[PDB]
Amino acid sequence: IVGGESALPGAWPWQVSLHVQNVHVCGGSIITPEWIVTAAHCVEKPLNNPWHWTAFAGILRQSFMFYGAGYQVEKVISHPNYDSKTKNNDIALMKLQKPLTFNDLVKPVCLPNPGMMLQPEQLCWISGWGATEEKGKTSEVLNAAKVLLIETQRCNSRYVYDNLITPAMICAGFLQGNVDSCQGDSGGPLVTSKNNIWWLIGDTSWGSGCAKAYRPGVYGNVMVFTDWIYRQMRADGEFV
Amino acid sequence: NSGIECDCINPSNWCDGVSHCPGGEDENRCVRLYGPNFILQVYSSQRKSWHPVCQDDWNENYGRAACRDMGYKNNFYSSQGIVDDSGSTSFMKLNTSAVDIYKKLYHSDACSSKAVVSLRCIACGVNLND
Ligand SMILES: *[C@@H]1O[C@H](CO)[C@@H](O)[C@H](O)[C@H]1NC(C)=O
Ligand SMILES: *C(=O)c1ccc(NC(=N)N)cc1
Ligand SMILES: [Ca+2]
Repeated sequence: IVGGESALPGAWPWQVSLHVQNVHVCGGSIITPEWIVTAAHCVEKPLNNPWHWTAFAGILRQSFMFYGAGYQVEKVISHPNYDSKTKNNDIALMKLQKPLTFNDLVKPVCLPNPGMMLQPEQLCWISGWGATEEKGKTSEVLNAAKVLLIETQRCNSRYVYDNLITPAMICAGFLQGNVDSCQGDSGGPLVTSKNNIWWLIGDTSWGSGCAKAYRPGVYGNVMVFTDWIYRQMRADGEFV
Repeated sequence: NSGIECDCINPSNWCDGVSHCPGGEDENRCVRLYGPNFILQVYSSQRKSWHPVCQDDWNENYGRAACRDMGYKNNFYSSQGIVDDSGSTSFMKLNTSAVDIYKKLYHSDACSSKAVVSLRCIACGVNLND
């Protein structure tokens, strides 16, 4: 996260660190004790196999993510219509071998419902262990920052992103920059508070650079993916 | 030709209790939670629209069944009656003489309780601050 601040314990209890080869790769969001919402580009080949992956929940610092604290990933499902070239439908699901135990440190975020009636510039939060500067290293501490939604029509302006924002995408941040997600934050949450409930309206997908003016963050539109998410959990629920 | 895609089925074949798509997508997304107050809604094939469920005769095992249908498995948090704020004019009332969840409801323009089901299948969205 660029321009944010370090997160407190329990501030983002759904935030999860996803690891390959003892190294943080991407973020994720807990929605059930077994299921994690992350980005499809994080699980492209060869990392589409679930045995590469380990999830760390309730731990703020990467150095504190010791061997034995992580949860092995049982299943990785990419969105069937994911396009690597356009990052369209950039969403994937991870199921854990062992369900998480929920407490004040580890809690799920609510999947968005239809009819949220969010404001066009709704105030949102992003979090993750991404770089705090463009081309920087993975951050040791979990960070978070406030961003505003940006209407897709404004975001698709020729001066911002020039018709690259699909209906499966939402923009958030500031057109002046200085506050944005970055490398390593991808797959992480874009949440908003409404009716005293935190809703997952987006998963970190892509952007041009980090915190650059007129290049805000682009996030997967979790509302569009809601039907697909429910089907996958249910399909796994009936067993396979 | 009115139709809905299975990626095309006819409207009355969407959410009618019989699977017409190869993967069953016409019968696995017929229940949903609406708005920031989690108003339980059910899709009607006849009116091609979503209608809230009346609180009348609703019990937690009905909400658990709805939670299973949504893919939440055995997760269940709460179910209570609230005033509808989804702007609906037609509702699904529970028929006692029944059968499945979506197949036990019938259309009604009012609820005796004056309340619709607010269903939360999981305790989520709560952090350190309020
Ligand atoms: C309720 O169930 C009874 C008994 O099968 C049936 O006669 C009736 O049509 C059902 N629905 C309505 C609209 O009352
Ligand atoms: C993921 O690591 C990721 C997501 C988004 C961006 N770009 C911007 N937020 N500008 C970079 C990296
Ligand atoms: Ca059908």
